[PDB]
Amino acid sequence: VTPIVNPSSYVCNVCNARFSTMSALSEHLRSDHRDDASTLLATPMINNAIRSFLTAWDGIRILSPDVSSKHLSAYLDSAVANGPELIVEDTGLCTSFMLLDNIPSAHLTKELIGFTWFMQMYQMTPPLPEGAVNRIVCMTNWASLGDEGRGLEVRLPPPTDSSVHAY
Amino acid sequence: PPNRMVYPWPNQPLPRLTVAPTYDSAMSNWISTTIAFFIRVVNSVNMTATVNDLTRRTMTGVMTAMRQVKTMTPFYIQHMCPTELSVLASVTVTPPFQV
Amino acid sequence: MITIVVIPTAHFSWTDTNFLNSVDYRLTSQPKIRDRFAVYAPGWLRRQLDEFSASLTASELLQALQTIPIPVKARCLLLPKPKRFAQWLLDVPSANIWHIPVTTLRATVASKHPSSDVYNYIPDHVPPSAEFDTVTRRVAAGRDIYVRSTKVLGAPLCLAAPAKYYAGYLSTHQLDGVYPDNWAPDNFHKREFCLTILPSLLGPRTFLLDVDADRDASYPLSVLWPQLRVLALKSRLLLPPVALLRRVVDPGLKPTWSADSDAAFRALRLSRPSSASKPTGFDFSALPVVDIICLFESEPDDHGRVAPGTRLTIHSVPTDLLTSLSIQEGVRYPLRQESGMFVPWVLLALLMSDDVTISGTRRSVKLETAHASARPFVHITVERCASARVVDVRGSPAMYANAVCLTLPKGSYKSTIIDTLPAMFSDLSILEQAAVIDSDALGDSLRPSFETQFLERLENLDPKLLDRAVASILSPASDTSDDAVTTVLDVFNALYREVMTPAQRSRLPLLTQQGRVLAFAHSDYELLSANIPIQVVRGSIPIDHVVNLLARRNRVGGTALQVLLDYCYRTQASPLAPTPAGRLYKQLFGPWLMVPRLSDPLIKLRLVASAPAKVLRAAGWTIDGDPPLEVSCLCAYVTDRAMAAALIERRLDSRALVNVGGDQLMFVEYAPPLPLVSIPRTFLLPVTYVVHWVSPQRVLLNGGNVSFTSGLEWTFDD
Amino acid sequence: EYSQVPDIKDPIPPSAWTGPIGNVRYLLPSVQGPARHLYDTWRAAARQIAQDPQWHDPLNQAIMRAQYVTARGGSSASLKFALKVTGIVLPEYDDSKVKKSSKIYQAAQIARIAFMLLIAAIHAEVTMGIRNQVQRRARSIMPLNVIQQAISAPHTLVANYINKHMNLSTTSGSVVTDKVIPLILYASTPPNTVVNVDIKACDASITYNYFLSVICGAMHEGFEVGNADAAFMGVPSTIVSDRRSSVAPYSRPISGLQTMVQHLADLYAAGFRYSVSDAFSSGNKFSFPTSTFPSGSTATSTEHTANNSTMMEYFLNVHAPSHVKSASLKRILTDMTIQRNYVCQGDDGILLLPHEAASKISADDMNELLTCLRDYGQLFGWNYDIDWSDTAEYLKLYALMGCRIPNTSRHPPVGKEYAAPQTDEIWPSLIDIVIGHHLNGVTDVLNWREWLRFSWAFACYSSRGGYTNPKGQSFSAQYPWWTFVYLGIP
Amino acid sequence: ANNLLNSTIPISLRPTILCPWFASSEDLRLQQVMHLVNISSNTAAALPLVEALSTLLRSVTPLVLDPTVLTNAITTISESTTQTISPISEILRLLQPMGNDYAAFWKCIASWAYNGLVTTVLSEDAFPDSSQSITHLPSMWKCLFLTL
Amino acid sequence: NDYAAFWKCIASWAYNGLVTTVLSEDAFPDSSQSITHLPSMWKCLFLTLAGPMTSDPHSPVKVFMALANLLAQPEPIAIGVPGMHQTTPASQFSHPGVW
Amino acid sequence: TEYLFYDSALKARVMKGRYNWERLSSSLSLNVGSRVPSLFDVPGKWVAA
RNA sequence: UAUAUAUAUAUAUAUAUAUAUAUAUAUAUAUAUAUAUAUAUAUAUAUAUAUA
RNA sequence: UAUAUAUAUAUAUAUAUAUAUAUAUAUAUAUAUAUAUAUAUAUAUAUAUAUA
Ligand SMILES: [Zn+2]
Repeated sequence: VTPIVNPSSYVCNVCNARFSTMSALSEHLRSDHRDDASTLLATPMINNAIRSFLTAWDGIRILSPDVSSKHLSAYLDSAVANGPELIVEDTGLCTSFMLLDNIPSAHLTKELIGFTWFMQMYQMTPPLPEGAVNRIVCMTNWASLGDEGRGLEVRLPPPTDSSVHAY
Repeated sequence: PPNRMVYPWPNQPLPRLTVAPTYDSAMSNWISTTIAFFIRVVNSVNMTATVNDLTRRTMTGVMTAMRQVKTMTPFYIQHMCPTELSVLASVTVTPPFQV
Repeated sequence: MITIVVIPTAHFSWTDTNFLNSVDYRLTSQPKIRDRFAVYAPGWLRRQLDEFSASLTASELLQALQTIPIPVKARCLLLPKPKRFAQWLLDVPSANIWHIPVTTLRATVASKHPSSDVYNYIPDHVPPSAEFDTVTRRVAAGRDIYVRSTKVLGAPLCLAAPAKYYAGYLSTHQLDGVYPDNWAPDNFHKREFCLTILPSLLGPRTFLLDVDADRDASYPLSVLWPQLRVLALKSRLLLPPVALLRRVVDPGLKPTWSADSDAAFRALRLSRPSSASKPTGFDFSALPVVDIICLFESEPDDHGRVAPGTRLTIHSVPTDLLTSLSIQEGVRYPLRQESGMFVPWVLLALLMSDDVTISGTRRSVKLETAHASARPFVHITVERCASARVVDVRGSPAMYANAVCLTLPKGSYKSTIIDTLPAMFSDLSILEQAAVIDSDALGDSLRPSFETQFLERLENLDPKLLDRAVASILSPASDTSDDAVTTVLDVFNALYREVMTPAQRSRLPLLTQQGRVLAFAHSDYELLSANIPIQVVRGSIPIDHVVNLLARRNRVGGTALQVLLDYCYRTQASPLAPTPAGRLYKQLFGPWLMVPRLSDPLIKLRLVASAPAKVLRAAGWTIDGDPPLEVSCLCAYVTDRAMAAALIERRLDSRALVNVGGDQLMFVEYAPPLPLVSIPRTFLLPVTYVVHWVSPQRVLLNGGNVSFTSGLEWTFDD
Repeated sequence: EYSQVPDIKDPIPPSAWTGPIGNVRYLLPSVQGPARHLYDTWRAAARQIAQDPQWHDPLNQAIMRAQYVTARGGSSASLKFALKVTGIVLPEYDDSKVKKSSKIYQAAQIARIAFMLLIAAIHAEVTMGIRNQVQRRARSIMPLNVIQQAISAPHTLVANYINKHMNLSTTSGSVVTDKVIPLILYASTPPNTVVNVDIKACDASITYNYFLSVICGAMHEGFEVGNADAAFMGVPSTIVSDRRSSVAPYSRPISGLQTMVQHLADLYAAGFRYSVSDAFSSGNKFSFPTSTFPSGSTATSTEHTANNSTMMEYFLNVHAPSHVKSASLKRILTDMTIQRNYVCQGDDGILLLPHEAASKISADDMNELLTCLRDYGQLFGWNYDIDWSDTAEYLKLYALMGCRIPNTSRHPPVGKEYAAPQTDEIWPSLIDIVIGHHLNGVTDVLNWREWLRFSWAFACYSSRGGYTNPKGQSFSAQYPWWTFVYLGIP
Repeated sequence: ANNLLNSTIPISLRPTILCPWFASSEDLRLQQVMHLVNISSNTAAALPLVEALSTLLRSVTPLVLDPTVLTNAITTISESTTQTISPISEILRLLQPMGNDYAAFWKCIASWAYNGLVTTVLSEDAFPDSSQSITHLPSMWKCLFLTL
Repeated sequence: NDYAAFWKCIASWAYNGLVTTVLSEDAFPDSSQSITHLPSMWKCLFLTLAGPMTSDPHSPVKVFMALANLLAQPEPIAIGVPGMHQTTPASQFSHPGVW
Repeated sequence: TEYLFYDSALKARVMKGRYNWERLSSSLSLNVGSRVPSLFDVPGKWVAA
């Protein structure tokens, strides 16, 4: 039967090391498992080559100017017979920034009762974030509506995360 | 200059009524003079010393016949072909590129 | 009545009961929905297009067809030759509706050279000295037309007169082809929508359906697709298939006025409650598939928040795979297994899909499934079905029932599909593991394995040269780096040519002459260099194999020999466009996945071939009973006994060359190769099969090896 | 014979190709070497073929279709199966007493059908035959079916243009075979140095992994210049997916010529599938595929002669000067070109050196030259089988110092080929055998007086014959000797 | 269309139309230059342009090429049959209709539209050999054709 | 058809301003056609005869322009309406401003 | 013939030529029965072969 | 005092079944209108046969 | 030309069949609302058991 609950921890095959996150396990496999100089060709230098290749992998980029270089393309008569997609119309909210709930407010039930009031208690969606700490972030077309859109967007996580990948 | 095209031959606007072969177009003039020149060549002394006159009489004959054919092409070049180019220049995927 | 012009996609099912289903089967889910559509698209028009396809440019063809009204009320009335035709106006005098003189008629009867006079001055007569558009212009008038040739376009073509005049003037098949048109008409009805394969002027009430897939290359009008698409694009007339399900049409996704949250939209709920006792108890050639958009997410941050994540489009995954696994939309399933690998069902979805792209753009990506990427995905959610249509499978990637070989790069997940999938059922006979041929089998056969021998030769080289080669292969920008890699390639080529080829050639019957073989290879060259008569399909999977094999550490080589072998095979492989391996998987396993959806039990079959007892005894075999022995070559499945028996009377024109050794290793060979399309599409075959005696107790002692020939005959079994 | 595959010493790396165009891949501009030369040559020829109103002339179209039909033929059974398989009910004319396997018979069946419906049948089995030889292995005859022969038309056309417009087909126009006689005589004269070359097995060495893929790509690209929607020989234009750009893939129409290439490349990559049914052996028919080119008749000479010329030209102008050592050799190797220094036909070829001034080239340089050529052929898997003996071997003719040498052993007085277990002929045919036999003894210069005497004796025996009904009567006859005088015997 | 196919529009309210279908010459000039940058400047670039235009020209034209009247007017010339050379045969051996329906003529016309990119030249083979004399009739005819 | 067209015209008279009968578009000759093309000439004859029966106020102009179109070449008059030409299809004129 | 005469122009050409030929050969009285090479007989030659 | 399990009661949500009301679709029956086909009768026209 | 017969076409009438539309009745399906029952989940109360 298909699983429905994520693993509580992740396991490497031989090191018996258990990890709370698969990312941590991934790094352990990425680094610690891969020195192992024991064969006729398991040299340290190739281990570095493999290690570099592992770190350098990214196969889900929209733009890839590195590999697009030297893509000499010949002019074709039929190719230019498409026309650009000019008509794109949106019925959603003309906005590109989102208010966030970066730190949720605590649910007090024994002491400090009444200091907090969630609109959910009245079955209402609040018009503003009601977290302990609220941030403004850039998430293009977060309220878009009507059709698919251009297909490339900018989405930044709250500053509690790295957000490095955007740059 | 934009929206203009150059043309190796002289040209005219499209005729009004029905067409017909003519003999004053530039090309027709070029043909006639060319034939006339070669006929003069055939009768030059250089040919007479070596070419039997009967054959020479024949050769000038056939050249004469060519000069008298009522072809339509010279008229078409001067009057109708430019229109076809002018229209098609707006159709080809690549606009004309002239010097 | 809004009209939607439709251009079929790559593997559009045509013999379907309803053309509508191949468009998007969701439209058939509700009676309230299916009642809103008309179809038209008549067969006679289809045949005409098939013929004229080779004689008109796209622009001309579009220009000619675009003016035709929806129900074609006109007919083309072929006239017989004047000598024949003239007699008609006197056989029935009132039929001389043009009142051609009797004198002229019998003058024609007398003349050695009957002239066109009988045709002359007849209104709307089309001589052979005419063109396609001449017909089409008259078609817009709705009245019937009189013609003097069969090659006409736009209207059904039927005889004007009884067949007696056209006989002799035309031949049997020609005289046959006009019969449906002789009584052509059928009514067309005024529902909300009407689909059509006939093009039309795009406008406020006419729309072009966009499915986001390649056209049917064989369909004659696919050439019109660019011009039509661009014209629709410049006026915003494309319709995504989902728009059809809404109560009112609009081009767009996520509209304001509709949440698009209804059972009709959910393509995963495939249901089949109705029945008609039809011979197709199931048509195992028609397969419903879906294109889905799935959201992938990584671990949350230290405060429970999560990154925006990414959504990808998976193409043409068979729907029954998801349904049988109880997959549901809007559910965030866990993506990663205990050991960090993907959960099996996701891998199956990827393997049987055609392509994976970024949701928005049209860039195809090869997905990684190892510990390479940082912040790796741990959760997956299917969001919506971009399209959901049935597709024809019969004989598409592979052609022969005998066997087929699929080539994949090293490191593919073939083990999962061949083991986990049948194991996930393990109740219905899918295949025999003894029949599937692992690509590594022959390499494992040599007493020192081919890998060991390659390693042993390889180490003789200087280590630095090897190190330089490996780094160059990994580093994409390292163009050629001739010295290091070429040296290794020479060793590889020399060894492979030396040892692998004869060993491969020594296994010829094992690859093909069994019941039904499914085989894997690292390159087509592995077979061509050995002259093995088996179809080879150059497949590809939408996952990065290089990184994948970089995680397999328990091997003879320390993960470095593997990449070397991988590069060598890829270099060895012939340059050609490879196909998605999912299509082949769909052809093989697809039909089986629909088994649990069935309502009635299956019925087994086979095509046993006889064996005279004389040759067996002559070969020293000890056998009881006189009746000739028979051997099951291949078993099949149906569910309607009636039509199944009705189809069992065909005599296959393919002999069997049975061969069996004393060790009871049994082999079969079809002198005329048995093609899959010859199998009636109501049948169902196992992925692999092993030939065997139908009654092993008949034999009492295996003599020497035996060979014989016999015919083939489908038969029931109990 | 067909168990051989060429060994390439420097295969084209997979990274040297562009994205697929449905089946074919174009060659990256950055790639150089002989392959680049081959690619450009075929591409240029394809361009010239592309725009050519010589075709679409209805008369010319008739010539091509008519060229495909002969009294012989084969693979008819495969044809009937494949089309019957696809639901196509072909006509039959058995009462008209004509062999089904004749290429004529299958052609008649096809006449009515729309061509595109037949496309699935091109991937069908091909029968084979064998013709024995006097001084070598037996030859092979591999007749394609009419449909396959039609599809391969672009390959032939481009090859013809390459031949007729580069080195004037090196005598492959075959107008009168005697044009090679003065050629070899001149080539064997003292002032000239000549080298005999020939591909070891051109039929077995031409293949898809290296050669045909390049040609298919070049032809497909070379046809790009032309109306994308222009049917050719009933093959309409179609839509194909272009994947050269990973960021902007799409689909565009392609002309019928390109569609032919798309299928043709598919067939070549799949490899030919032959079916052997030898009668001399007992109950052992089977089928197995191979990359060996059919090469059953003169229709193959065009392709091999084109590739032969191309590789030789690149070797002379590029590879050799960059690689040879002797300065004198470089001096003489330059100022040399195929159009006036090299001829060929299929595998066979002749190379003659420019007249060394009142002198001859050092055998040392010759050895250096010949060695480098062997390596050059080894690069892409051609065994060149060259030799240097100051004689002329071309199309089985031998010349020594400008004197022709008839190799009589190749025409044995008693020997005659028979490719079947039965002679299957009737008595009067022996006369024609005698006439043909006598002429060889004249073509080859034998002792004319004694040869004539022997010939008449042969005629006398042949002059008489008889026959018997399968059950009934016998019959007999014989000619008066004056017949043979009329037939051409003095 | 050079004022052919004259047409006009109705006169009524058209509230919310939008037809973004136009650009300045500078845009066109820029695109044309860009198009010229993305090609191999050898014949490979020019050929599709000339071929396409030539096909369009031949597609729509009232002119029809037919040499029957010329030959009919030539073969009617009387000459002695006792001579060893008949220049009529020499002429008719030339002017050989290659069956291509004179693609060269349309090819030359099309080339004018792109004269700034490609030039049509007379083929080298179609020249009289420099070793000949004026009395060599085939040479003289060749020179005549070149002049014309 | 019982000449229904004829009766429709008469009926439309009593309801003009609510519905107007017009000469069917297909009835006009091609404006590029010449007067010599006899079927075109007869079409103009029919149009001229039937003109007054229609309720369309622009029928007089349309009838006139039809003949003017066929006489474009032999009778090149100047039309003082910007944006129009003697070769313009007759059925297009309509609005009074372009009389 | 159908395979040979894929189009119609060739068939029209041959038929016209044959009709004119026999008409001329008989009327001009050159001779009758002259087996002149013509395309209509090419299929006949094929059949005989 | 808290947690967990089991039983019973009450409240809320979801699914299924049954009843009633309203809307939509389909099928069947009856009535009316329109169209098409076939048969019969009458009238008119045309063709053919026979008689004068 | 006239009479009689037969065939075909057109018009009108009558009958029969089929199709489409509208009305009325009945049945079934789907959706929505309300009521009742059962199941599952969650909360609260009470009882019993076990643990702390
Ligand atoms: Zn570990």
